[PDB]
Amino acid sequence: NSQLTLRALERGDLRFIHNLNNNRNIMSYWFEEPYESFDELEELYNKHIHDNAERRFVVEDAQKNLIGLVELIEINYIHRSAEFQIIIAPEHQGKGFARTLINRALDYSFTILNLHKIYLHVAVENPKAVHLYEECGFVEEGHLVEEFFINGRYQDVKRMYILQSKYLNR
Amino acid sequence: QLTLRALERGDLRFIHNLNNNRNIMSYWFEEPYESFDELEELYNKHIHDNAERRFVVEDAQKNLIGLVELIEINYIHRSAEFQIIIAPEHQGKGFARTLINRALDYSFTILNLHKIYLHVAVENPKAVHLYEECGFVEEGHLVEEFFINGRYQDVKRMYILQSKYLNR
Amino acid sequence: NSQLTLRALERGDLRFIHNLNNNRNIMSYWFEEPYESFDELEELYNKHIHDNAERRFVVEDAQKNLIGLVELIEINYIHRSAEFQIIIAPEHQGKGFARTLINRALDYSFTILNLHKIYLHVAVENPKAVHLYEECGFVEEGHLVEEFFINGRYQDVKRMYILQSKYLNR
Amino acid sequence: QLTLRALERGDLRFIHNLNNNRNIMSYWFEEPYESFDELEELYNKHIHDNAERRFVVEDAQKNLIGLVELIEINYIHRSAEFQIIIAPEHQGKGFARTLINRALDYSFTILNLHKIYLHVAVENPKAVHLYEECGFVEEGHLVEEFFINGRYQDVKRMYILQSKYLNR
Amino acid sequence: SNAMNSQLTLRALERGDLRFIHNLNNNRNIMSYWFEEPYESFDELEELYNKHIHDNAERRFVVEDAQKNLIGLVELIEINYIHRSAEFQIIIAPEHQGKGFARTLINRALDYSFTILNLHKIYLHVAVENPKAVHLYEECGFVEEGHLVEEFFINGRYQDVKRMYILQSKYLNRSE
Amino acid sequence: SNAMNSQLTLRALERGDLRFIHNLNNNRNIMSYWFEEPYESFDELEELYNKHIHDNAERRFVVEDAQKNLIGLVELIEINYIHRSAEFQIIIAPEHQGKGFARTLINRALDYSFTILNLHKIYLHVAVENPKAVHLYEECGFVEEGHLVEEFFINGRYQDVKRMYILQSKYLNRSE
Amino acid sequence: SNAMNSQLTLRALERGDLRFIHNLNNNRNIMSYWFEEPYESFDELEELYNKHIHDNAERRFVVEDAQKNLIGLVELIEINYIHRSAEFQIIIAPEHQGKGFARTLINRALDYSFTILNLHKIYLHVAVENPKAVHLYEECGFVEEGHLVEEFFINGRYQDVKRMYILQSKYLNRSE
Amino acid sequence: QLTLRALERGDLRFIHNLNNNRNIMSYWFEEPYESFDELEELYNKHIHDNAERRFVVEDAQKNLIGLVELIEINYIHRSAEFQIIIAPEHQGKGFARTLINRALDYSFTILNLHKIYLHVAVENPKAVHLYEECGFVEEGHLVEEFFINGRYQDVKRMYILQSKYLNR
Amino acid sequence: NSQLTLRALERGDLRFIHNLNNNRNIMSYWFEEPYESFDELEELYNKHIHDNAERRFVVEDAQKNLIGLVELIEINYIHRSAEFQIIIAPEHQGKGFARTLINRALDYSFTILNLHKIYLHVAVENPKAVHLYEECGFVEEGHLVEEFFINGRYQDVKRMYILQSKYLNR
Amino acid sequence: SNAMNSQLTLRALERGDLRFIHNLNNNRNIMSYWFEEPYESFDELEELYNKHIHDNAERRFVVEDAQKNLIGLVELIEINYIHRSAEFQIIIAPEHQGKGFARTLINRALDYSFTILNLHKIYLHVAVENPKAVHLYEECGFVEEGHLVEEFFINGRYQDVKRMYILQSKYLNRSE
Amino acid sequence: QLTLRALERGDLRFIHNLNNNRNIMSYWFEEPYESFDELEELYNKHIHDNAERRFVVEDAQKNLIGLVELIEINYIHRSAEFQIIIAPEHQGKGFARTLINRALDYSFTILNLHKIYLHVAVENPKAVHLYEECGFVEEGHLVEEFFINGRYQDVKRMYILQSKYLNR
Repeated sequence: NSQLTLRALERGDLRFIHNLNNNRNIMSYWFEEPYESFDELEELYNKHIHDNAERRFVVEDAQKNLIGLVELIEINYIHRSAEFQIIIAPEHQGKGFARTLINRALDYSFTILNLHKIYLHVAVENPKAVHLYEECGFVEEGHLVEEFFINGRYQDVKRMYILQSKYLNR
Repeated sequence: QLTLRALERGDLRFIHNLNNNRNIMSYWFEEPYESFDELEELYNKHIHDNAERRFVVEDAQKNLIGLVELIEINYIHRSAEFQIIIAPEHQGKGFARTLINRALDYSFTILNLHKIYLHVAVENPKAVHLYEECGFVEEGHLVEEFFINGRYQDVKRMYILQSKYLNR
Repeated sequence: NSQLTLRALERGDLRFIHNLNNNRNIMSYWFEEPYESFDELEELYNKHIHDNAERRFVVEDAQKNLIGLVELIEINYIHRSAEFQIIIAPEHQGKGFARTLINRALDYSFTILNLHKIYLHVAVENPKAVHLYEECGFVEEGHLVEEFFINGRYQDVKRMYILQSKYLNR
Repeated sequence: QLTLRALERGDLRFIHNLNNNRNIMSYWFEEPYESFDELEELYNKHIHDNAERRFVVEDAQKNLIGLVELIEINYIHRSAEFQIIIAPEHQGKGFARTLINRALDYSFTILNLHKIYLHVAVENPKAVHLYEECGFVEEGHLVEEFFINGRYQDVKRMYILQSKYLNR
Repeated sequence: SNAMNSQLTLRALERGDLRFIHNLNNNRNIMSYWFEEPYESFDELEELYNKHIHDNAERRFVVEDAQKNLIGLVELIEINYIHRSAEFQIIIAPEHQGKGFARTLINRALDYSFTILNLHKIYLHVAVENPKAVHLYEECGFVEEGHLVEEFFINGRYQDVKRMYILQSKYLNRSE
Repeated sequence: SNAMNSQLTLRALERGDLRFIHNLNNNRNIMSYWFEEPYESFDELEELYNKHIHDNAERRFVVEDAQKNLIGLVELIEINYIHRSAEFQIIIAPEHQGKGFARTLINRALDYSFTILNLHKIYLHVAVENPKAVHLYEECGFVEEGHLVEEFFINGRYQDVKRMYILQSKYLNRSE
Repeated sequence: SNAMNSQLTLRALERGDLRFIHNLNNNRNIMSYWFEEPYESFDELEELYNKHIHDNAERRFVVEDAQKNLIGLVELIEINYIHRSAEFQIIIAPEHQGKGFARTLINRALDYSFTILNLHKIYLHVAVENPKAVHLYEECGFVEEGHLVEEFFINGRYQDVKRMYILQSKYLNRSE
Repeated sequence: QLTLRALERGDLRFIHNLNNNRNIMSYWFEEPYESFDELEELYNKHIHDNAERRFVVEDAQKNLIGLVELIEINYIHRSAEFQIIIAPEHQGKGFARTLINRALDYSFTILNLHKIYLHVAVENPKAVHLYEECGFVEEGHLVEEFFINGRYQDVKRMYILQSKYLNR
Repeated sequence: NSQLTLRALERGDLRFIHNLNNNRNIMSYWFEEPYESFDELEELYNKHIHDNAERRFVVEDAQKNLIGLVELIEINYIHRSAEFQIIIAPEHQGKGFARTLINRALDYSFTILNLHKIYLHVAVENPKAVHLYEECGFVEEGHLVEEFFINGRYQDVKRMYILQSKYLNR
Repeated sequence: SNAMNSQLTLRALERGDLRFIHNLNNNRNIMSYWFEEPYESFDELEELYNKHIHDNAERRFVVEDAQKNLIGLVELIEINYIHRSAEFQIIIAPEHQGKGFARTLINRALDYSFTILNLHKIYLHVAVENPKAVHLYEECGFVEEGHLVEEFFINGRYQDVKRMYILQSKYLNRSE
Repeated sequence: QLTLRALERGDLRFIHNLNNNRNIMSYWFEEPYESFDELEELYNKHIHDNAERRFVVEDAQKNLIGLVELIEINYIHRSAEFQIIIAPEHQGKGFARTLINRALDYSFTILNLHKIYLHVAVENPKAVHLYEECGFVEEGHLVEEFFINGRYQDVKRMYILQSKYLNR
């Protein structure tokens, strides 16, 4: 876990991202459609190079294998909030890495970006993920009813948050 | 008596004036005191943006009463965020329920949406209660979500579904 | 009726069109949303100036009052087909003008554009319009089930057609 | 065994080859013999077009089997047109029903659409019958709709609704 | 009268003439003489006019009287400077149609073609069902070189046209 | 042999074919059949090709054998979708000239014109001094509709050309 | 009077205010307070204004009375949203200089900075030779954090400036 | 009395009118009947072109009398081509010699040129003689150089050097 | 001589042209400065790709060695005239090739472009070139006085011409 | 050793150095010295580099040894040519950190500023929690002119910085 | 042996290296340490600029020896500024006089200029003397013209005319 590192997404990482963004199971966790041509991915990457409202990271191990991704999006200049999102590549799921990645994202948010609040959304049908986020200090602030159409029906999600003061006072 | 219609370029001075009232802008969690030229250039940028519908409200004499907007319209999840402003001089005249219902009608009978949601400060209980009367229910109590008037404030997230609106 | 004329849509006519395109009742006949800023209307007009796949007409009386509009859209280079659509302004509805406008559109289609087939769509809940189109020589070729979401539910439409040979052999 | 995936630039030579078979292109009522550069530049133009989803079909060895597309996707009416091609060398291997069902699954379980429709020549009764087995029903018999192989031909328009597919 | 005809003068089409052109190009009867669809928005007309200002393959002229009334238009299109040929086309303004000015407009166009632009061949197309025009072109020295079968769809049917021509040598030279 | 002719297939021209086209367009003999100047840099060719990729008024096809050898080119230009007419033009690659494939290339072009693009009339121009081509077009059902006098300057003098045509009705219909 | 001061309101600068700004930016005396050269064509001003309409790193406000007379301008520049700091600058319109409105304009700017934009630190620069301004900023809660030596060339010599600051905590919190 | 000054946009209608006189345009071997918009767009294109100086001639009442131009100015060879037009209503008033000399003065005393040349039809001997009086001499008799009024015509090329003009 | 061919200039020929255009002796025959970067040459080539007023040719032998260049410039749409210019590469000068190249240029002018008149300029201090042009049918029509500054003084040139009728009537 | 220090030379940053810069700008420890966020894609870096090639308000230099190993970077930003001031910033490459080259890099930057660019004042910012750097700058003749309170958010808290300066007169002149 | 030729893109690394020698750049009063990319983009910007001619000097083996430039060429006044650099490793080999004379030859026999001038520091008397040997004479002693190496320095402005060079 101490060997896992976050770094900025680069153009050379996009084939890795393309595999994730076309995976039905993975994209269901992001409430997203699993369809994205390499050209859509790359042109959107190009469009957002200078966009200050997001930070997209890839996660690598000590051997520079790509493990997953973490992103902070909708970063707000006044309210000092952002949304957190995470993917672990299928081959690295279930290795106990997620806690470390969540903590690295919170460290970045609260010690580098000087944010006040990080929030996330997670399906109520993924209670193991809800419980992992709770272990990391997130607390439920909403239960959003039929928010997303995911796999053939409308599904509910928890909205969960953590504040800078709680994180820095651990 | 009151009509809803698409926002037009000639309505921008009305919007700009509302944007120089910090109390009104705080209801939308939007930063007040935007330049007329920022407002106009954003209007230009979003002419063809299918993810929003911005309306003005007029009376029979063409006086501008207020604004109603559906934003962040997502056509897979079939959801949108609703917001409304009534100009200070027209507040307390009993217009709001009708306008809220007309916005929901547009959402559910024209755009074929599934869910409309809104955010309202917990320190505005009169507004919470009006939205409840219109069929909205609380689904979140968002902690320290917005910095408004010198402190972080909590907001309710409230929603209504197409099925509830149509009585299904 | 002999005093009604078709001409090409011009920029100076766009305020007339704007009134029609924001009218809920009128736009329901076109299966369309009644929302269009003047800027959306005008920028789309600009975009399609040289588009050979459509012809948009306004209808005027002898005094140059704007009566309505007729359009031929989706004009196809190989199949020689197009879709017909019509609006009569509220103040001129119910004056018996529609037959004349339909006939002028068919004349243009079959004697000027050298098209083979004109088709249209009309809601099954508008039987008076179905009957008018039948009087003008259109015949039903489809009953499209729940094709359009119009005023709170999915509605069925007739697809109706007429061929060049039938029109020119009257 | 067979997978559906988004069309990519590397797949364009496969599409181009299919486009030089007039019999295959006639099933789509599309003009054959398009230049590779027209095909590529159209692909480029539509990268961000939300009104289509173009898929290729591959086997486990990454051989390209065919194409499946959802076009004219309308997110108010919630409808789209479906089309499928199986390459001549893979036709008659029993793939088609599965691919049709996977396209309907995508339409109804991911895109949240209400209606899928298609067009098929009346002189292709085997195809009509396959679509009927998959739950499509005729809603039109379009007279002299398309000029194909030297004459005007009639086509069936066929449809299936989300409710029928999900068994509602 | 030749005294009146002699007062008709050539100048190029300019932007301020486009409302006049727009009227002609949306007139079914007039555009039938050009085998053209009678539909053109002012914006299509103007944008095409702008695009072709510097195009050396065409010339668009108006003919005006001494009071600057626009009597008609004469144009050369498809000008080729190796073959030295061009297609001629003419419209008379509705108010001046049927007054006997046509020969003068044609004369101005042929004089320009053969004495100024130094072309070798001018050709034209004219419907077989428009004998008045055929006969005028014959008077001007044009001769039939083709009878094009079902060339154009006009008013609900395919129609035949004559292709007619005149050469610079015939125009300029004395043969007696 | 019809067995060999039947193996010739159509596809559109693409960018990778342009070195082949460049050779044809700089060949004096070949370009004389097209009444064209035999001068075109690769850059002029390529830029014009790019400009017209999406132009619906033309079609450019190559005809290839089973081994993908390029046998020739057939094109439609000036396609008009009201009159439903186009001009046809053909080149056979130098290595395949004089082998009797021309009829097959013409057949592929007419089949495409009349069974796929749904045109009404195909016409062409051919020099009167090129009787081999005139006679081939006659065999294919083309008929003379014009004899254009001194139409083109070719090899130091003005030359006459036939305009020839065929209609979709004649091509598609049985008359016996 | 506080009754009059309370009627002063904030709005953003817009294009129609630029003639007012042009007068200020070409006034030697006024621009000396900003350590700036007093030269700016209307075209430079307008083009820079256009360029920065959407720039989130600055805010330009005018303060107006109830009759919409422009009393002055307050701006934030170099806004940084990690450090949550910005530089403050102020001009009073010549007609309203010396009337005691300055504190009100500063109050509007600090209220906006700390209650709306949620900044942590506002800082400013003021010449040591401008004690009237130093003293006003001290009354508003600003404190010196630097004495910058020969920072700016103003009127023929290098001059020293104070850097002064106030924090959001001091502004918002009660300490008694 | 007469002044030479730079051509300006407001003078373009005067030039356009002269361009619709074929006799006047033939003196310059320029094609007559150019559109006003071609003339204006060419004027725009050449605003910064250092290879030409186009002048108009005005009287004391600001009536436009004519045009004088120096074109094809080459700053290595130090040569330029001269052309002059006097409007028909002002021809035969004795202006031309003075204007020619003023153009040569500009060429030799301001632009520091070495050689000015011109072309004149051999069938215009009165013009040839006027140029000779101004110091120009024939250096060529160009055979069938220009097609003018239905036939190829011969022209004289005539020149004067800076040394001759300054009397060196 | 029968083995020498003209073809259109191509981008791959530009290094050959660059050598010629930086040669003082060669450029003196063209009244030109011997200074042209490869980038100036190539950007001017690009600018004139579609310019119909010039035709630039390279001359090759049977082995595809580049021999020289011939150009027709200032080609005029009305007057049907053009200026001819020629360079033979230093290594191929004095082999008797010039006559053939001149004749190929006249053939192109008079049998392909349908021009009426070809003219040229040649320094009076190059009488051997004047005489070669006379042998090819050119005749003097001017003696231009101090026309060009060439190598430190103003030099005179002959202007010489040939007409289509004379060439085609040989 | 001064013999080794004397072999360090200045040149401008160029595009081929950007992979080196990318490593520095994504290093948390290094960017903390610059009060900067340690996140920059290669594309952001390169596009910003391109944009500023001709910007006269900055200079970006690398310092290299005799073998062309990159030892560090020295930059001037916010260069103002009326006030004649600029901000200085420095990074030593990770492989060369802690080897005693820093003074030499600073010397090269001050020599350039005062003997070549003809600036009057160079200033810098340095964390109060980075006394090693404060002490090096003092040795070089920089003096504190400010103690900026809670200026920057670094590693989870607001930190104070010194602003330090040196003038051209002090650098160039002998005072003994 | 030595040849002058136009600067080319492949020569830019040579120029860049000279630009990182402050002593060499001080002879031109140019700021040293320019980025390779600034140098290259300036080269691109000035490809068609007729106001300069930049040359490199090469030996028979194609080694780059130095640079010679004519800048600020004005074609009315017929003047230009001359500058020369010989690379340190080739200085003191007796090349300079020949190169200076070749630059003057180009100026006076090809470009047809009237005056060439240069600037040289008064503290470089050896260079002053070399230019005098080549026919240049002082026309100015410019006081504190340039800030070079920590102080303002005086420079001579020196010139030669076409007449003097050609012996007229």
